[PDB]
Amino acid sequence: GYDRALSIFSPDGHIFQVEYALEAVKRGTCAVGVKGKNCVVLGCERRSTLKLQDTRITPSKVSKIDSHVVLSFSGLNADSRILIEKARVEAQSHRLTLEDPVTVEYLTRYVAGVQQRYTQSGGVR
Amino acid sequence: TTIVGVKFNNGVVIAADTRSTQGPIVADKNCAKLHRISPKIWCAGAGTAADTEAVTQLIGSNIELHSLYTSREPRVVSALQMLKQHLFKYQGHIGAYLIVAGVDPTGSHLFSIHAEGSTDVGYYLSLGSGSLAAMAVLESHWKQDLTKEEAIKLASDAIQAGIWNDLGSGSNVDVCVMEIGKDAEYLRNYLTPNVREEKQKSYKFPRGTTAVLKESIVNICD
Amino acid sequence: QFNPYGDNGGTILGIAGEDFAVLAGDTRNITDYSINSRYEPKVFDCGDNIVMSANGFAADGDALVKRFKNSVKWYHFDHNDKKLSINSAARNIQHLLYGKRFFPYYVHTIIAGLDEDGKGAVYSFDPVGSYEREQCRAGGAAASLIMPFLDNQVNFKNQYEPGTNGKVKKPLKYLSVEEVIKLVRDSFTSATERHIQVGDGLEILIVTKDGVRKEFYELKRD
Amino acid sequence: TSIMAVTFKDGVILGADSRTTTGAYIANRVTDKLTRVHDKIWCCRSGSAADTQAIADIVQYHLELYTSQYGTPSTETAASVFKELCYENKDNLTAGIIVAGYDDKNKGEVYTIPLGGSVHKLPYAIAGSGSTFIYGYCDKNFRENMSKEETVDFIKHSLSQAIKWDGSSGGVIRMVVLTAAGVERLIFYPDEYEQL
Amino acid sequence: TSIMAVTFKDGVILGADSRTTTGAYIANRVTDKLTRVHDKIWCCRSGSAADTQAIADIVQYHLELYTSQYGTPSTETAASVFKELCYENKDNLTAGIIVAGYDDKNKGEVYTIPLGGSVHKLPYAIAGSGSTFIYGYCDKNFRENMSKEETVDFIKHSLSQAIKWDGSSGGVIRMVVLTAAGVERLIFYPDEYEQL
Amino acid sequence: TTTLAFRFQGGIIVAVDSRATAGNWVASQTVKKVIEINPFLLGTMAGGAADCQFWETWLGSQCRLHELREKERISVAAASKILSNLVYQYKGAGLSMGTMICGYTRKEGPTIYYVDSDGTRLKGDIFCVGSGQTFAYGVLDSNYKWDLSVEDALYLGKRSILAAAHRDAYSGGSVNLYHVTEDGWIYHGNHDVGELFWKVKEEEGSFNNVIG
Amino acid sequence: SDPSSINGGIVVAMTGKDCVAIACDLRLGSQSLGVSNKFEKIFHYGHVFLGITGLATDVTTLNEMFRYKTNLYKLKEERAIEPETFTQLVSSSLYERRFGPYFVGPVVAGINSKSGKPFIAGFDLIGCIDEAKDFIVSGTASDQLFGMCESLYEPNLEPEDLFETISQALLNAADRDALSGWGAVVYIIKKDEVVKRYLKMRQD
Amino acid sequence: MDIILGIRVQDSVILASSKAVTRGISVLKDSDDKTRQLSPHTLMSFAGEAGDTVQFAEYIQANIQLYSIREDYELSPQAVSSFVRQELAKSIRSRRPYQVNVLIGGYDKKKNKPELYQIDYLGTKVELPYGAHGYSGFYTFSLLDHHYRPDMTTEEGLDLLKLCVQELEKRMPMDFKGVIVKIVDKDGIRQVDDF
Amino acid sequence: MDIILGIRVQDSVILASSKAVTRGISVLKDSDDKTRQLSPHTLMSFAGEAGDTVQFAEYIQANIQLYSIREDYELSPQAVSSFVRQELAKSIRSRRPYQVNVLIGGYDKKKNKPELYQIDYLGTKVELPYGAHGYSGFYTFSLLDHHYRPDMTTEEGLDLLKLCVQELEKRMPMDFKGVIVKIVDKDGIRQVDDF
Amino acid sequence: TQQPIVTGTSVISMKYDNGVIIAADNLGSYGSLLRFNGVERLIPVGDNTVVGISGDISDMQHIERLLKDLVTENAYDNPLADAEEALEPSYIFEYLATVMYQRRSKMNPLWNAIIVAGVQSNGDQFLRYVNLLGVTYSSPTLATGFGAHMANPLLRKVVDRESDIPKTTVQVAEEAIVNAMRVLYYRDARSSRNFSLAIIDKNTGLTFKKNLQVENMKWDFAKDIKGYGTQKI
Ligand SMILES: [Mg+2]
Ligand SMILES: [Mg+2]
Ligand SMILES: [Mg+2]
Ligand SMILES: [Mg+2]
Repeated sequence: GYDRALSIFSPDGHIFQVEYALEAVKRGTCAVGVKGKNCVVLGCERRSTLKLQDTRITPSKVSKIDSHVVLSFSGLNADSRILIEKARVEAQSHRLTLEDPVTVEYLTRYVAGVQQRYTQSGGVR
Repeated sequence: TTIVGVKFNNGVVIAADTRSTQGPIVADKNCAKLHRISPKIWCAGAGTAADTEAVTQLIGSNIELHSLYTSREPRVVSALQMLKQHLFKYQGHIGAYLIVAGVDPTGSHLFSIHAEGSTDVGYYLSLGSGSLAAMAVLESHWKQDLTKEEAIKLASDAIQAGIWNDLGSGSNVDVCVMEIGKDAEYLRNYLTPNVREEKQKSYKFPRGTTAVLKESIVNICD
Repeated sequence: QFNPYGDNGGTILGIAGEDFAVLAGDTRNITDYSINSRYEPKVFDCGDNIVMSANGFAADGDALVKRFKNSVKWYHFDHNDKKLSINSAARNIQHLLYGKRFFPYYVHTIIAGLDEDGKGAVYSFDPVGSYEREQCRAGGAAASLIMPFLDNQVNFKNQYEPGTNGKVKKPLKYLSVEEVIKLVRDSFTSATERHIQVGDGLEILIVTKDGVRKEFYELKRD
Repeated sequence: TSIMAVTFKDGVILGADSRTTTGAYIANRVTDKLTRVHDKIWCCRSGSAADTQAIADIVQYHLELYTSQYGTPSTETAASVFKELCYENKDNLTAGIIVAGYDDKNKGEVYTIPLGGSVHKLPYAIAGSGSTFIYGYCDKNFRENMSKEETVDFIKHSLSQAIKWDGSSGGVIRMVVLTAAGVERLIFYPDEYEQL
Repeated sequence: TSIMAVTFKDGVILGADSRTTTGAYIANRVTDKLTRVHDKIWCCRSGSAADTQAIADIVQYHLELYTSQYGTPSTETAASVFKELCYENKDNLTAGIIVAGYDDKNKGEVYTIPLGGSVHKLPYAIAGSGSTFIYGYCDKNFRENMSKEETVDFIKHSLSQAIKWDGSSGGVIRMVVLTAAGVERLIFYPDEYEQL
Repeated sequence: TTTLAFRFQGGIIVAVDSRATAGNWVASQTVKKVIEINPFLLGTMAGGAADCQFWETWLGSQCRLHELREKERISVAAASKILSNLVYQYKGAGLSMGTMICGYTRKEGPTIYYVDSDGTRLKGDIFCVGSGQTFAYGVLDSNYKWDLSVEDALYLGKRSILAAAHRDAYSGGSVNLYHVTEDGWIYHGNHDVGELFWKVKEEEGSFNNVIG
Repeated sequence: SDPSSINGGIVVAMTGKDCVAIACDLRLGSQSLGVSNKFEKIFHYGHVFLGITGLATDVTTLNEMFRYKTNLYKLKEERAIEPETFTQLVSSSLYERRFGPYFVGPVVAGINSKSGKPFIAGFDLIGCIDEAKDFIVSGTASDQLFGMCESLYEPNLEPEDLFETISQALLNAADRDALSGWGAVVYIIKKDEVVKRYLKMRQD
Repeated sequence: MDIILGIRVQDSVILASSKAVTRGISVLKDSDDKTRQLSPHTLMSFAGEAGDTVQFAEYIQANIQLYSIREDYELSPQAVSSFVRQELAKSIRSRRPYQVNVLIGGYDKKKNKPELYQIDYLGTKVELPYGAHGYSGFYTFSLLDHHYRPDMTTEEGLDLLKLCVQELEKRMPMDFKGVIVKIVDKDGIRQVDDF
Repeated sequence: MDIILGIRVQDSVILASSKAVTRGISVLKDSDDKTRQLSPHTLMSFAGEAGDTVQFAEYIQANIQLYSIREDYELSPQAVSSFVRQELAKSIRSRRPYQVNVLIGGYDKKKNKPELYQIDYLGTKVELPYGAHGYSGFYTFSLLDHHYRPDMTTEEGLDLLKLCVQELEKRMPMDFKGVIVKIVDKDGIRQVDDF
Repeated sequence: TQQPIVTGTSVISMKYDNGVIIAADNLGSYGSLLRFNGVERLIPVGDNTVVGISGDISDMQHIERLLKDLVTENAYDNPLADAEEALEPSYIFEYLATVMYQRRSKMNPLWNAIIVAGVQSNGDQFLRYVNLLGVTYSSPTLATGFGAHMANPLLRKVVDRESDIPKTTVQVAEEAIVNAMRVLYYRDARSSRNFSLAIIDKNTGLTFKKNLQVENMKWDFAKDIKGYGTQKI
């Protein structure tokens, strides 16, 4: 198996691969979340250098993780699918064992844990 | 059980331990494994306890009637024949393993019978679960031309081997000496090398300790 | 077919006082109707004022004691030489036993010592790790003979105050070490009389705040 | 058991070891497996001790009652009585018996009766668990019309080998000589036969 | 099967019958149970045909690879490889093998390996179902330092008797002579050996 | 064993006996068959002593880990399902358990779950588990109303175990009572059958089959 | 389906100074289910007492059988049967069913009216007599009874003391057996008075 | 077969017996009367092996009726129960034993007392205030241990019996199609039609 | 477990499932719901080995719900039934197979048709107008063969179902404590509370 | 799961004042066939230990190889291999005991009963038993198979408890062992006349005696025994 430690510390104490991953996020289309008194609204930018798009079938920017929680993102689109899939699976697994849907904090904590794991595992970026 | 039989100068001696078991439990600490078939023919019995007693009593009964019928003292070979044919008939289901010995007009005799009806002859024999401990002693110390007191010593030593080394055997040594020209002498508890030590405490209860619900006089008269 | 288990007989007994605890066991080791050893100890000092016995199949018994002794050693290594309390030992032994739930250690386990308040403690385990603290427990071949006697003489079961109409129970009180050893000795001599796998010798390990002391007494060898 | 019977010039000799067994424990090391059913008709017993004793006892009774009415029975007759018992009770018996007797008309005769209760008249017969190991030896060494001393040596050497290999066999080698002269009992101890 | 190997003055000879059986049907009446695992190390096979062939093939492979690296293996070494296979796979094997070879230092050597996979170095060895019948004969007739002709006769007479009594054995008597001179194959037909 | 737990107006009553047996041998008369998982959760034990003891104390550790990770006490549903999913993994291996997970939470209220070793998991108001379950049911069903007082409910639970302890040979020793409220569980004592039977017989007038 | 442990029950007998005691529990069950708490296992024929443990139908049958046989004995002999003689009758009767036995553990207790000697005896299901100076035990808690008796017993106890010893032997043995208990009865037997006492014991 | 119960009160014995006859996966009948009148003041209910039950019941019935005609007299409930026990005690060592469990409820006219006897197929007889055969006992005994009093009226006994049937109808796996209830007292045997 | 029935009519699928959970000689519960909603218009009832049933049902439920969230779409009843069949067909050759029999009642919104699938533990799938698992079929199939018509209303289907439950309550040996009835149609899944 | 094929019978042993004696016959049985007669079942380890083995012979030969390897492995990087760091009897036993119990725990046992006899470095006698089940025990006398039933009772008459050991000489001990071997030849159907005997003394060291024979046997009385009951000739 490919083992290389790709995320490592530099002399100044930075993990450049993590910091460069943030640059990919900075390149991604803008996403905004605002919560009201009785709601949360997720807004997303879609770049207009792409005309002739089919918006019926093109992957939407906001994804349902369960019927009560949603996830939007900024950065690499392909990467986000892997996080969304894992989140959706954990959502169903939580309902199965706890007999209660995930809290938004728990679902977030899981997704963040996955992301962290990819910062100190060998062979992954 | 451990049981033995040993021939000597002018007769034969048999001996046995006195333990009775039900699985790992000692049911009887001083049971009698030496059986009188006739005044001068005695049996040592291992195996199923009720079987050895019943088959010994039945043949003993028939031997008495035979003795009365023939106006003769019973012979060991008659008891041997009657026991073996009875046991053979029952194909081993009557679990009696017997050492048959005694004196009669023909001389002194020592035999053993197996539950399925086989018999054998010897100067020294042992049966039961402790027979290997006993036979080890017999094979070590037996000789031709034993005296009465030497044979008793050898027999009881062979039983002791079983008492100490076989978990099936324990407690006391019973002996019966059958000498030609003399009365058979049954030596009940000839050795008692397993006396219980003094208990540390008396467990006598204060009177009134046991809670009682009812009392009544029982009528045993007519 | 190969049978991985055997039965090495013997019996063990644990009683707890106010500031002490005893763990006794006979020294006889058997297979079937043979004696392997008249003196093979199966009660052990495991360190930290914990005595332990695992009675039944000796190979499993020795393996368990060996593993627990080793567990005490590593508890010190991993937790700054901290003393392993009797309650923590009990819980640890449960995991040792239950770890082989589907291929069990064929033993009745008893440990004795002092709890964290200095009071006498006895813990007993089934073969797969179910445990319970008690004042009193007999284990092994003759457990069924000894335990009811202990209920009566240690916990005063079925004993009422005389003249109270079976309304006031005999009050519970701690026994002195002299009284406890009397009961142990009487328990084992009684067991020796009626159980074939129990005898030869009795070794008692007594546990106080001062350490572990031993006492040995002869038992009947038949 | 290792047992055998061998015919020769002057009659027939029977031979046997003295070991009786229960599993690997020797219940009797001085057993007598050579048994009289008539003055000069004897048998070698193998299989169950109880079965062979019970059969031999019944046969001896039958031949005693035969003799009382019709005089001395033939060896063939004795074998037929053994057969009748072994054949009709085949389901309940474990008995391998060799019958051997001396007539003055017929001289020495040997009949072997295996488990099923069949009868086989032979010049010599071997039987018992130990016999398996001496089929080769006995076939190679047996001759008809041997002398008494030759036949004794043949049986002694044969049973010696059977005893050597068969754990179920051992003790002393007993022999019974059946001739016109009478009945002779021979015994041979380990110290002699083991070093043959 | 009846098989044997016998050491003598000039080396060692292996012997075997030629009968392979499936019940009472003779699947092969001309079988070769004497098998080469090396130039002058051979074995006699008894038990399962499949097991003994598979073992012999593996051993021959091992000794060929041994020879490529370390030169000619000792007969003891060959026996150890057989043992290793038979012992470690005792639950799944029915193989009774006699190993026999000729060194110039050690001369003739025989090792027998029974069912369990134990090893036993002997002056001579017998094995197979038919061996039971010749324990008596072989013990009485074997001498150390026999000549080639004497050893051939000893094996011929022994297997003749084993074949005579064992239904599982029969056909021809094959033999393989292992000496300094080389390797000689002998065959003996029923018409010769039956009337011995 | 005999164990029960029932729901009512004033919460949950949990009652158990204290006997352990090995065949016909009475091994113990003082076994603790209720395990206190947390101040709001109880577990009852029936079947294999080690199986129940080992895995229910293990369950307690899992419940503690939940409240460390989630900063909130575990639900009765989720606690019972940890145990049922565990034993389902061992299904066929030979575990022997009849358990009841009883407790109160805000979202659920008083709740009882039956969990056994072949993987059955059931929510319910009344259950009796063990070799004496039927004897306990007989008394409990024929006296149960939802509107029982805390005092009456405690007695009925105690009386139902006594009923089984008396009739079932493999039940006995003493009764351990528990009451579960919105504020948690409350222990209501160990009651030896030795004294409790005669006290109930005299005061209640029942048990006329027995020689007084 | 072990005939001797379907119903449950125990019997114990002891000798004292010029007296004998015989005691039994009251339980009759069907495996786990307790059915009756009035099932006495001790009977008497004249002054000879017989206790019987084991399969309850055989307990009943044998009582009826020995009542039958002792009644005919008395009519022909013109005297009450003695314990030694009755012991022999029990042994004969049981061995008569050697290969189809009654699944019972009988115990004889009583005082020989001629000699004044206390006598106790025990039997296996097929008739083997087990005579004892001290005590006989029987039933599903026989191991327990052996342990209780072997420790508690001392020779030559007075009737009132012997009562305490035999009662404590039975009670504590019964409480370690699932199939025994549910009440108890003790018989104290002197040369010409017999006292029967019911014991208070735990009912689980 | 399956459920047979019995309760002895102050002045009567009440027997309740299930009405179902099930074979395989079919309830063949829901009005079966699992009882026989042995004499005017003696009733026997029965449960067990198919065929065996009725055959045994009617055999006993014939014998008691024969006795009644011969002596012009009614056997006591105790006497009848002892006869029945002995027949079963014989049976258990026969080539093919009767696999039948019975309850005998009778009113002894000489004693003026109700009597209830429980006898299993082995011939195990006990007199009881209340009795049951089969799995029924596992629910009813504990229930009756609690609610039964020795001085109850026939009406109180019937209510006590309703409590048992209700419990069995709640917790028993099988549908036993209710019970036929019969009362045995000084005036003989009568059937309660509305239960 | 034990009784699960299904009837497909003109516009709906009706599932009836017994309420009893029996272990040994005790009915532990009489209100058990032996069903899971897999999707808004798909319902699965189940019967079989204890533990296995609910474990399998909830496992399937999780998977279909996962699919629904991933694709923002509801699988057809046919698609769901095929997924379930394959899971059981895998299971039957596992070390320990799921011993669960299921009925799947669904309303295909694309076809505007009710659909009923019967699948046993082996993975044997059939589409049926009416279905049953276990011994229930031995009574209901013949009954439905006679009274069923393909154009019946939901109300007619419920009456037809009452006829089945009545027959089972008359002839079945065990008390299954009635049924919970659920209807699957164009508007989804709803429970009939008074049956 | 196994079944033993070629087997060895009893191994007998006892302690005396200065050391231990151990003996075992030279037979390799194949069921009832007394197949091999040159089988050595006592294996010395160093000059202070003898391991006596009964049961399956293929497994015995495996154990031989293990002990042989243990000697080799102990000598590695060990300047005191023939002095303070030589293999003690107690080390050899614990190793075998570990192996025996591990093999039974894997349901594939070495089908043997083993007695390890020797003298420790401090002069103490060592004698301990271990078998296919991993069961271990120690006693003044130890024996396997038939020896347990017939030898032990005889050897216990000489040394019945610990205090009897100082009172027992090597002459008395060997005499008892040799007698026990004779008794086994009378009574065990899988025994041979030929046997080996080893003495491990704290002063004279290891004495290994090969090719011993059972002698001074009583057979003469056999001539007087006829029939099985009533037969006179
Ligand atoms: Mg002994
Ligand atoms: Mg193969
Ligand atoms: Mg041939
Ligand atoms: Mg109870």
